[PDB]
Amino acid sequence: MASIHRPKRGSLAFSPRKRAKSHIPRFRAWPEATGEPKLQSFAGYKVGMTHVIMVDDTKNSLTQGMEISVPVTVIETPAIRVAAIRAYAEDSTGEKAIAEVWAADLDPELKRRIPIPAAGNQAEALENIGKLIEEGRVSDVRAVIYTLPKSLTGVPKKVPDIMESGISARDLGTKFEYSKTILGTLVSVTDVFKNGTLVDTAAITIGKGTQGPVKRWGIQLMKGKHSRQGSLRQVGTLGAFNPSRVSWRVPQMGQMGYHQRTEFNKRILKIGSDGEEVTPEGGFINYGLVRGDYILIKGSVPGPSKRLIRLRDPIRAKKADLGEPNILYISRESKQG
Amino acid sequence: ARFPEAEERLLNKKICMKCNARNAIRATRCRKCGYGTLRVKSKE
Amino acid sequence: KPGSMYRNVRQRSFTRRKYMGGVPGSQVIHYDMGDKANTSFPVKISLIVEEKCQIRHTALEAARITANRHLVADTGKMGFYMKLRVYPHEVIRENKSGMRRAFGKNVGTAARVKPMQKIFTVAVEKQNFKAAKEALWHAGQKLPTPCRIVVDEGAELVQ
Amino acid sequence: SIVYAHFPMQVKVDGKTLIIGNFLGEKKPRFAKIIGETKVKVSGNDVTITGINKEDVGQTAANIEQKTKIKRFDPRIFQDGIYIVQKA
Amino acid sequence: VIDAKGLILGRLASSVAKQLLSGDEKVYIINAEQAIISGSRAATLREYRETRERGATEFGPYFPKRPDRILKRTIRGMLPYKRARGRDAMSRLKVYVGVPYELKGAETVTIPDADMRLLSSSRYVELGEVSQKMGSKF
Amino acid sequence: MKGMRSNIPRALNAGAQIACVDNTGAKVVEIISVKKYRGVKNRMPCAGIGDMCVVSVKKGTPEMRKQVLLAVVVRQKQEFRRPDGLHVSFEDNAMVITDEEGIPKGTDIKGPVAREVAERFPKIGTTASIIV
RNA sequence: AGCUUGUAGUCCGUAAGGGAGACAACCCAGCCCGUGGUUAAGGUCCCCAAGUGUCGACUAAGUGUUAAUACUAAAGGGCGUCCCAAGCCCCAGACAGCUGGAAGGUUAGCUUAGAAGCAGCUACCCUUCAAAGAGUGCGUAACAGCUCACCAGUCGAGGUU
RNA sequence: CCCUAACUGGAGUCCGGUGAAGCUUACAUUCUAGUGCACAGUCUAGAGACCUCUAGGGGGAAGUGAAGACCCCGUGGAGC
RNA sequence: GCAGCUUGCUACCUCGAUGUCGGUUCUUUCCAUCCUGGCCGUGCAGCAGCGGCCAAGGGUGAGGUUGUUCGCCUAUUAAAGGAGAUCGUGAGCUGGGUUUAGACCGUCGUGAGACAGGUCGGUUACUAUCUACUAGAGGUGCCCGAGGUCUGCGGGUAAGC
RNA sequence: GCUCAGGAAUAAGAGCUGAAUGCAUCUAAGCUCGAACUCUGACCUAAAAAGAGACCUCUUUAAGGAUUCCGGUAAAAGACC
Ligand SMILES: [Mg+2]
Ligand SMILES: [Mg+2]
Ligand SMILES: [Mg+2]
Ligand SMILES: [Mg+2]
Ligand SMILES: [Zn+2]
Repeated sequence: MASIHRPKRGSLAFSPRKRAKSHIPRFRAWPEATGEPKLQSFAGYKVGMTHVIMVDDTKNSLTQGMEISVPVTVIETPAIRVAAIRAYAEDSTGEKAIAEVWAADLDPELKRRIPIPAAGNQAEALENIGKLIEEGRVSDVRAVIYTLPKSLTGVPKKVPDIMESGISARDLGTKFEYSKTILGTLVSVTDVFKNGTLVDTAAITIGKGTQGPVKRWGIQLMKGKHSRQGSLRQVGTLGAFNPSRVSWRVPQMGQMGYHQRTEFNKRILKIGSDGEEVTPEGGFINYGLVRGDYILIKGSVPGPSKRLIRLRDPIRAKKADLGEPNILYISRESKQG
Repeated sequence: ARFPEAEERLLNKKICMKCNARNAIRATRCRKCGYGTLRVKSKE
Repeated sequence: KPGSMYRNVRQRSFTRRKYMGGVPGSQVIHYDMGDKANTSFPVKISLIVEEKCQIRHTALEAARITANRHLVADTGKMGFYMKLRVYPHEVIRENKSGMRRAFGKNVGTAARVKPMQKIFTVAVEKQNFKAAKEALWHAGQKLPTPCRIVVDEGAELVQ
Repeated sequence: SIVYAHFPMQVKVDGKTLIIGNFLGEKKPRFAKIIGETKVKVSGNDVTITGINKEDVGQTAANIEQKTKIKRFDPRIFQDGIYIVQKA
Repeated sequence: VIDAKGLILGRLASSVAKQLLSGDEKVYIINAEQAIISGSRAATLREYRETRERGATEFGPYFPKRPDRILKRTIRGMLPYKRARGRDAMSRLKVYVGVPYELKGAETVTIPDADMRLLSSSRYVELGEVSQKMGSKF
Repeated sequence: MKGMRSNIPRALNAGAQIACVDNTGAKVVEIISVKKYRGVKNRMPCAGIGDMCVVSVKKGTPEMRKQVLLAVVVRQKQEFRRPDGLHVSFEDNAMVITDEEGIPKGTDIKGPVAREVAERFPKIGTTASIIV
């Protein structure tokens, strides 16, 4: 039979397609440290989109030296608190948590997520970790941070979000010293990312609920005379005669949306401090207006408004150091009508 | 350009007449299939 | 038809000319080669068979042609005396309905053999023995059975 | 020994590698590894390779010869690179 | 405990399987990553690659990658693991990569049969090499 | 070919009839195929501004009629955006009979043509009079 | 052709039980019930009862680990490896190398200028010395040397068909 | 049709009331190869499998409906 | 000699029914390689060819006639490869052809009728019991009681060509 | 709007060292390179991994969980925030 070849419908690199087990994106891989100690991640909340007019400066690009319009996503980033230090041990069966020390001072609203740890061992526990590193058992150190969404207004929740980050250094002793220095303090977004650099974004995407094969995998409808015979948006065949089973690679209906996704090489265009420079007339739709400091990201970002966005320094970047963008105009038109 | 060393180490070898594998000079047997007859790499 | 269609000996012989009909002729023209009038070759080697089978006449003709060419090219026109031995007396029939009255009709002729039975024989001098072996080895390549070469007379001379 | 027709070659020892620059109109220079302590010296159109390990020097020479082979033309008309005039 | 330092794989597995089935205390195989598998390099690699990529995703054979998992699977085949006797036997076997901390300094014994000294030639590979060729970090 | 600063949707579709706007001697043409387009299953070939495509003459002088030729699109009714942010559109599609390189057989072009074909094919730019 | 049609014996049909992975007709066995004992076919690393059994060799391919069998690949080749026999040269000295020699004449007959040992008749081109050639090849209009065949000094034990 | 998208009303999804029929030797959470009247969920050897429930389209149960309408046979019929 | 992808041969299964040809949709397997990756030879200057070896990751399209498979033709294209899955796929679709009952043309027959020749017309049934798969939940098992943050035995991928 | 490599081990193949067979030889041991293939690295999922996990905190007539109530970044019912 003279068959006409067609690429497979949809991608099997994301299966099974089920609801994310949490509302907070989790990072599986941390980059390699190539500089002084610092955190490798940050968190914020998505607001909406605008566009800016910036003098093009991408090297070797066609549109170099002339004005362009770019879509940007505005992200609110109130300062985070470093609440704990965690130590990991390496063996045959991979890393294993072996110690944690919490900060003495914490926010009273953290009681909504977990009961507040009490100030027991602080100096003795830290020196315990130091002795462990001194006897060459500890391999790496990670920091535990949370957000403080009570300062914002467009986000209804008042309970913090807890997650683990990574410190970037060239030695375990340096990581431990830096973690001791920064433990139990507030870290601003400027201390993590420099303006003009690239980042990686993770977030839970918008949920569409249960969807059929056509909208879930993008299969073809029924064409022509077949479009009015009873099956229009159903799949053609569920399999062959043999094997006598339906393969897992056949398109079917189920959950669509609310998965975890990652975007690569998004550029940071502006680190702001005052919210009046991005707020349109009438505020953003369904959000309100910006009150704290923010950040502008070139392009789009996964997830809807009022969703938590995690950021980490690039893991597969190609291009060399880019530079500070030259923003000329930031659109503050009404998003409404 | 015909030079002594280049021709010495480039086109001074025998060729199997069945699988086209190149062999040494003082040989009578393809090292990979054992065919009896070997010709010589074509000159100019 | 293919060679293996008529090569096994499973059924009785079928050779009486006066009962069957319409047997096609043969291609092999002469059964003696080279210097027939000479009788003073001290070495007499021959090609023998290792298994019972049937040889078509076309295979015998091809083997004879190739041996003739090799021997004449190397030994010389007067330096040998080749002689084929087995003549094709059998008859081959090919059905041509289905199995309804499946009895066949004559299509060719074949020569049955027996294990260790001589087929060819070449006589040469002492200086052309290797050429004789070289010639007899190609002839057995066209033949439908495994074949070995035996030096019958003058074994002490060559060996 | 070195041979070339039109494009002069810059054989330069640097670190544990031998860099071949401008080979048949080449912008990306090729790299040949040096095995062991096999000290090599470049002098005009010839290369001498010293050492105390026989397999080591042999493999170093083999790498240098194999890196500089032009693999899309005819050996009759193109004959360039480094060739061994005498084994170890 | 049994030290798998330089022992034939099938010989070791057969002895351990039989003396598990006889009924006793549990057994421990340590250093189960330099056990020997006699045979040429290419043939061993080819057979293990074909064993690895053979199943169907929902219900096909899931051949393990880790070295101690491979040794356990090899012993699992010389044993009626579907019956009650076999399941009880499988409950008393523990193969470790390297040396676990609790079995540190423990008294060892060996199977005198399965010895690489009892091999004619030098045509063999070690189990960790096949484990790393199959893509396992151990 | 050389990249364009702007982004052009592929509006016209294989089977479309365009009104050629030069003085070569043809009025209407029929897009047969598009140069440098692979495609996928069931998808008709499509062409946009600055795309060289083979056509057929449907209305014109008897000598030119029934001839397979090459031509490019100079205008299209489907909108496309400038580099600095703006959308441009026309009232009607148009095409000019040319050669493989880009020399138009006609020495006179009627009406405006998009500036992007003027940059991609300089000859069309020079032969035109008004560019928008 | 696990096709069709004969014939002798024995079977399945109508035949348990034991062994072959399962197996109508293949091997042991033709069978009333209960208990003890020894064997047949077949097996004895584990699954699985009983040998990680003994003696002498072979295979390096996971080849093989498959009585019969409707279930198991051929011609041809192998300076792969293990054996037998037959010839030939041989420590006063065989083979592979180290060496040079291959000098007398010739530049062989050759019309093209030239196929001058290597297009095309011939013959050992030396009376003579290991060698000396009508002679393969890098070279080669022709050659030419470099030198093929072919012997000679040289090592120092088996070599070769 | 390229190439599909949004929307409207009736069903469906969820809740209350009412309330049937048709396949059914038994068991049954399966998948691969072999074997077997040569097209096995049940035999042989492996591989997998914690149980219950809801929604969904129909891969398989050589799915169900039915003593084949095609071919042959019957010293069976009818019409012409 | 291999394959069983064309046509034959046989009559082992199915006549108290295993729903035919082609196309459409969707998934997968083989390599005996059309393009993409790597090599070898050439009577390979370069460009481009010719022949062979490894390699099945990705790609292999749009249209005119015809029911067609097959095949011819057109303009592109890196190329527009061939086969298997009950000649994959009718409890998914279609009904163009073949295969009922009606009628016409030609040829046979004395005639009823026939064609293995052509042409026009001609109903596509079912509420899913079991299993498989796609997603969503409730339990029980491990466990001091609860919460949080992680590791990673394993599974998937083309995520790029 | 984004959509990479780099590395390890290899196939055909190209070499080094090297004897049986004094020499020579890519192979008989041994070694070095070598593909859109394989593995690793990115990415999605994953303590119901029966070897059924690690660490920390809060508290054992409490911590904490559910139902009622006002809602939506979620939603066929459940679940989730
Ligand atoms: Mg009987
Ligand atoms: Mg029986
Ligand atoms: Mg009768
Ligand atoms: Mg069906
Ligand atoms: Zn060869």
